[PDB]
Amino acid sequence: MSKPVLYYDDISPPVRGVLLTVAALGIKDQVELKLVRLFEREHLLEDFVKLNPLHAVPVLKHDDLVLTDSHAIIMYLCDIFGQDGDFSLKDPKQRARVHNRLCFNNAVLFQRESIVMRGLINRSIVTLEDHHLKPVQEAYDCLEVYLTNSKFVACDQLTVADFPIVACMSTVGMVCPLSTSRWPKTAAWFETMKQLPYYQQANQVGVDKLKERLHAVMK
Amino acid sequence: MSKPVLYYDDISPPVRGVLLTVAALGIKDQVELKLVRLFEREHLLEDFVKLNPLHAVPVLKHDDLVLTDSHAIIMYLCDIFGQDGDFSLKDPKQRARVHNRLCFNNAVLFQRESIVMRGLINRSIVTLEDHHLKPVQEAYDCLEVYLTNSKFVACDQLTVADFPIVACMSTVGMVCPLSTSRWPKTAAWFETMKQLPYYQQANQVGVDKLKERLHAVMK
Ligand SMILES: N[C@@H](CCC(=O)N[C@@H](CS)C(=O)NCC(=O)O)C(=O)O
Ligand SMILES: N[C@@H](CCC(=O)N[C@@H](CS)C(=O)NCC(=O)O)C(=O)O
Ligand SMILES: [Ca+2]
Ligand SMILES: [Ca+2]
Ligand SMILES: [Ca+2]
Ligand SMILES: [Ca+2]
Ligand SMILES: [Ca+2]
Ligand SMILES: [Ca+2]
Repeated sequence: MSKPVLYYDDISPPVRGVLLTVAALGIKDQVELKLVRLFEREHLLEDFVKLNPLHAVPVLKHDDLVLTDSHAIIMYLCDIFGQDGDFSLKDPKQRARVHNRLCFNNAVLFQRESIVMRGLINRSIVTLEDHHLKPVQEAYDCLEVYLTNSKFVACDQLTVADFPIVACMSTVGMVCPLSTSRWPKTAAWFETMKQLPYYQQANQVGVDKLKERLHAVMK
Repeated sequence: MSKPVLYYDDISPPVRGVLLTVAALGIKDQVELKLVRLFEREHLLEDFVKLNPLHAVPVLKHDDLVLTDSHAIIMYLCDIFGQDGDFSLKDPKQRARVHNRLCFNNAVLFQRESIVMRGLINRSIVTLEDHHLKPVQEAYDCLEVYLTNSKFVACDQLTVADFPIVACMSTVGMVCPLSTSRWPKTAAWFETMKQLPYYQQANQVGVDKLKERLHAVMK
């Protein structure tokens, strides 16, 4: 009927969490994309600020519904496209387990990694020291606990909560790489996620673009 | 049958978002409380760290389900206690609208206000300057847009998304008060929230405790 429109830039880990979800749900053909290029300041145009006063990506518009957080976009796409499949959130406890880990990404992992990555990119951080990376390492410690108790981040099956987290892990991993000695379950989970058939197009392309910008700033 | 247990300290805005939700849903007698006192470091005890490696409140345990983010706790309590009432999230678009504003609180308003409040309390900030408060004021600007387009934060009815946001607004308002000239819709919404019959017990008690600690540090 009516197709959701995803406003996006794939250098963003929040955006790539959604792109991974879209591919995993098999709904690439049901979700139209609209590029909003951050480095060219397209997120500050009047139309986009009216759509989202946070002037941030991703945004999903579906009819008159406007969602302005990747984690809300992901749960909504699950509800309307994934009810009868491997990513279903119909059961209340399963939905809460998944939402719990989405909150972990939004409020812990993404918050802490974004501080480091933005600071490096805007040159306010010119040398990474121990204090810069401790909050990220503490988030890795929590993730390692979760992946000791279940095979994937929210339960023993892959869920949509694995996607925002791997989008963040593949971003801050550029500056804070996983040690297999320190975080063995997280390192093995990360390698497993990288083997998903849609990982290259939905996540690695944007990671590669970010890595190029980081190398230039840091040289 | 089996009662959820809420691990809590009401000086915390995330906790008070849940306490407001519990009162609004009429389920105070269905949710057992377990005090975890932050100032006495009870959140660092081995049992609690095993329950939640983030060593933070609130936590909800319901049978074997352990939720470790106020926003996930609130949506879960809606699903299992509020399906047939004024706070229902059964409709997918309504659920997404509410979740969208929960994400705003968790990832924007709470993140920005907590930085300021924690910094004042640990004395790392000894004088509030313009740069300290600009991110909070930008969050107020977004809230004002939301409350121009709907009567409450997520739609024209009160929802559970109003509760985490008012818990934060009543905390950082101590140092960054709302101007009725700058944010008229937000100021009127805030006064309306303060008139809810459960606001005093569920939120003001904890705000009062925090205000006392702030005054002492800042004198
Ligand atoms: N919690 C939000 C975070 C969104 C966000 O911060 N997006 C960034 C890119 S990673 C952005 O568009 N920033 C633009 C700006 O800050 O002006 C989500 O998960 O969608
Ligand atoms: N996103 C979390 C935030 C929880 C949080 O940060 N709680 C604080 C109190 S406001 C805490 O318990 N901090 C203890 C610590 O940082 O060790 C939620 O909404 O539940
Ligand atoms: Ca198309
Ligand atoms: Ca161009
Ligand atoms: Ca225009
Ligand atoms: Ca009781
Ligand atoms: Ca005591
Ligand atoms: Ca013990």
